[PDB]
Amino acid sequence: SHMASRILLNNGAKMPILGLGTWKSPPGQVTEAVKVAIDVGYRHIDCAHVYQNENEVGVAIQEKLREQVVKREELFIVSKLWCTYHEKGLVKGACQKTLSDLKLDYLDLYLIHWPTGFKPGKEFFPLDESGNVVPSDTNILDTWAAMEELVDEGLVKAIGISNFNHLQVEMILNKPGLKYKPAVNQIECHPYLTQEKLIQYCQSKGIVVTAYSPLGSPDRPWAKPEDPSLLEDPRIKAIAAKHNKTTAQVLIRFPMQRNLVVIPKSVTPERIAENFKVFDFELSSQDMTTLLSYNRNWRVCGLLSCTSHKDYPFHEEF
Ligand SMILES: NC(=O)c1ccc[n+]([C@@H]2O[C@H](COP(=O)([O-])OP(=O)(O)OC[C@H]3O[C@@H](n4cnc5c(N)ncnc54)[C@H](OP(=O)(O)O)[C@@H]3O)[C@@H](O)[C@H]2O)c1
Repeated sequence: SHMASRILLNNGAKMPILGLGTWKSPPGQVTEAVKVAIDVGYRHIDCAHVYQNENEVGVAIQEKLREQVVKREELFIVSKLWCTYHEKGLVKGACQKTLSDLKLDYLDLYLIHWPTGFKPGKEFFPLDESGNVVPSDTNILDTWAAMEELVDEGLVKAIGISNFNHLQVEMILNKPGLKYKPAVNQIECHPYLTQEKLIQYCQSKGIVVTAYSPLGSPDRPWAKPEDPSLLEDPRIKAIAAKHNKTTAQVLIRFPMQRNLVVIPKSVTPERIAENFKVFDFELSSQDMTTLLSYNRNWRVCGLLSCTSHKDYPFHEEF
């Protein structure tokens, strides 16, 4: 369908363009979700410590390696450093906890989950008595140097960023003494948040973009009935019908044809399989431009408790 399965990163490794998301996947369902995903062809799993389910994801990965369904070199496992671990002295241990939970001896890609650092401690969103999230004084550049050390210690094959705006990406690219460029910027992207400006910037610098919440995250905890719904949008349903595909399949193919990686989440076996069957059809340029036209700058993930943080990413236009 004029679509290779992997994209070349600026560390020389290849990354599968379709992966399985795991945010909100219940711990009692995610082991089977990941097992099914690997069985039906997925080779990329998107994880994070803050999702609280890496142990269970790891059970699935380990079982499929033990069964010899896949080899480790064929898998591309991604995780993310949470905001309460941006300190120099905490990054390695945070990575190692993720490795130990996923039962891996390296990650293919490790991302700074958000540009905002928070006060270390047990709470993922540490609060002051008035409800503000308590920042860390550690900046993007020192956290990046700590990520570079993980490459040099063999814990991770690639490092990258997530939810960084273009000026924050530029700050790393301009970092004095930069050793490794970010390989990936993982950002929200779908027809209601099309991200043309940030995508063009990242791609022009050789940074691969991964699109998260490609279906509009209908299970996001803060969903409201009046919010727009990609899966129910009749205009998108019409494009899907024309191609004899589901709306979800169109929503997954869309970023693929923009040279993006995409990570739809499901714990439903039939949908996991459905969502992978997107290498057998092509959207026209006209379809692509039509889908782009639906942009309304609508965000699933606004990190709304952190809008005063000095490194909050979404005040900038892009
Ligand atoms: N870097 C970040 O800050 C960040 C932020 C958000 C997301 N992410 C990553 O991106 C992943 C994907 O985003 P997301 O979880 O927000 O949402 P999403 O992938 O846009 O949507 C997931 C929802 O769609 C449903 N669904 C999946 N396939 C479907 C299909 N074929 N037909 C109908 N409904 C379908 C799922 O239901 P069932 O599971 O019940 O089948 C679930 O409710 C996350 O899981 C996470 O890995 C990263």
